[PDB]
Amino acid sequence: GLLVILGTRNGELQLFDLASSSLLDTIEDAHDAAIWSLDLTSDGKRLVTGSADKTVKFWDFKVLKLHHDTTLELTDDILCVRVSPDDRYLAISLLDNTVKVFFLDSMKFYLSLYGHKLPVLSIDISFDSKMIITSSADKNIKIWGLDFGDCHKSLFAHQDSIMNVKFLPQSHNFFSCSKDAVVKYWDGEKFECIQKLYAHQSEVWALAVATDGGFVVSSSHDHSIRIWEET
Amino acid sequence: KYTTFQGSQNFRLRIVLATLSGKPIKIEKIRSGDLNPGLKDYEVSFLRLIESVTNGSVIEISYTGTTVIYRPGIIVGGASTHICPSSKPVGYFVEPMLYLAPFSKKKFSILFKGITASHNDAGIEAIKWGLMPVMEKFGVRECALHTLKRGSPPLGGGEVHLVVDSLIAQPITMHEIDRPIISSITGVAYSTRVSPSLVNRMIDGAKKVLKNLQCEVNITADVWRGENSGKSPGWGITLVAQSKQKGWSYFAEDIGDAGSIPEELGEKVACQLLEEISKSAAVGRNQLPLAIVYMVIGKEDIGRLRINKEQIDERFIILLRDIKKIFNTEVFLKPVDEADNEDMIATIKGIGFTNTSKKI
Amino acid sequence: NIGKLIYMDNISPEECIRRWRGVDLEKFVPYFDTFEKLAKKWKSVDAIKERFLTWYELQKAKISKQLEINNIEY
RNA sequence: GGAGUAUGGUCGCAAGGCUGAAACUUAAAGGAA
Repeated sequence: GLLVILGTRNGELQLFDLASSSLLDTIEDAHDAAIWSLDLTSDGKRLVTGSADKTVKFWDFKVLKLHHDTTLELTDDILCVRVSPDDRYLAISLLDNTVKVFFLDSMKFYLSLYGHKLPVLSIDISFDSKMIITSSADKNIKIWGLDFGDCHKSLFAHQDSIMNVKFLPQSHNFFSCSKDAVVKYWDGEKFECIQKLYAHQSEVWALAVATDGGFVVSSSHDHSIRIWEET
Repeated sequence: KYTTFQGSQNFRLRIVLATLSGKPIKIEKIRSGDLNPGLKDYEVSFLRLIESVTNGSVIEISYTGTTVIYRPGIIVGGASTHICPSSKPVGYFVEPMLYLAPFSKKKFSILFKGITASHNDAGIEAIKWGLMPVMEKFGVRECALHTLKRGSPPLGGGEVHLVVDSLIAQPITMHEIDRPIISSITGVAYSTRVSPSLVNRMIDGAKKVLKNLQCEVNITADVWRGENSGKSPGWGITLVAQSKQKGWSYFAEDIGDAGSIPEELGEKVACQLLEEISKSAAVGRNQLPLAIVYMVIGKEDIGRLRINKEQIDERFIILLRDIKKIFNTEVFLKPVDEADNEDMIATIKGIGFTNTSKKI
Repeated sequence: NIGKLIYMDNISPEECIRRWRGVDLEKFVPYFDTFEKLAKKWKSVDAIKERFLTWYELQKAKISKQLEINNIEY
């Protein structure tokens, strides 16, 4: 249906539909403070939202309107929440140097992570739920193995602070985007800098990956959207 | 080649009981109904272990691999290093040698290298607290089991060091006709290459179950790090109830799974502890074949042991039918007089057993 | 009796317990039930709460007491 | 009885590798240089 879902610094969750005019439905007062994350499941009947209200709320795609099943009462300033594409694992970043990975079905607190010294700015996990990447403002990437809750390798890169990281759905090869205006391409097995991009020169705020093709979309502070087609 | 056993069942038990008796055995038709019939790799690897500790033993394998001939030699021992194959953990190999430990010509200083835990076989803490205290009740005083490096599946790389220095002439004649009263619940919760917050969260599963019990609950958090923490990550807990009066210990264990909840596993083993205790009398179900043997190979005298019918399964009878085919010792079973429970006293005239090998 | 039901070889050990009520030893941990069945069983610990809380003639008595404990047994 | 020295015994004490160090070579910062 080409439906679009967005989040604000106001505690609200407004959607945009392309065949119609702009607004069909708006959630208002979903949270009190700013929300910071929004993840989509494989189906789409439930979304997960993470906010500065120390709350994580699920949102039920009723047919088309939204309601909540449960809320999650936490203690920290939630930044990114991501669900597994295998629909099993739900990772949550906090204000602390902690990543909590929850089971999807009953929220059993499967896992916790330590040792990062600065809060996690984006969480990824693989297509098959094997590797976790939790990039944070502490100038490094810590690649966590998802089987036993350990890391395989930490990785200092991207001088300023690392905003967004996303994966390739084919294999363990990922990108990295950061405030120091560099985009880098990595191995999930060799752990080496493959290809290093410098093109758009301000702070890289956003990143997205084509789900089959492999073109790379990045955003700047200075208003540039760069598309990197794979040869 | 005179006593013949059928099937690969209790294979490491049958090599032990032939070795102490000195009666030659021939175990034929091992896994004959398989697409890969015959022995496995580790069963061959275990036969290399008996050769290394006993000089004079003759071991013959037929070229179909299903028939194993073993004329036992005397227990020499000494110090050596056995490599454990990655199929079975090192606890599959520590457990038979404790039957051979107090009788060797020299000290057992045997170094084991490999994976140190699994689902089936005994962990290191299962032996250091569950089996070695059974040993001391029969008079094996200076017995130990040290941990150098701890491993975990699938790569392992862990090392234990079996050191047994008490070399006694026979196990003493045990009389335990009283169900021991549990004084404290001890335990070890270990973890390798993973987050140290698991171990306290493991214990929180265990202390959640036991809060209705009034005895001491203490679990030593054993967090491993560094090079002596083995290759592959993993964790596990081992819980031990004990009796202050005579030193009897009851235990249960399990390890972590590929994706397991550490709150559940700390809750699970404490349930498996109390389930084991509820079926128990003076031993555990996994400590009972170590003690059944030590009444048999104890000296020419009646021992007594208060055991429970819940322990008596199909597995327990196959233990008593391996002894009668070797040592020809009927195990008399009498009811107890306590009408609240179905305990029975297992009375065994021990076969008159010595040390062939120890020097004077 | 359980013992004369044990020492026969025509009986299977499956049948031995079925005669008594009316598995390989290679694995070390004996067969339990599932944690689903055990956690519901072990909500209460009240079933198991029953179990909690001259030198010469001395050493010659280690033999003499060992003698008549054979004799009352036989 | 005291003083002193020696001491392969029993018991206790302790060491080194910059810290930060999570299992990973890992930031901000500090220490030494």
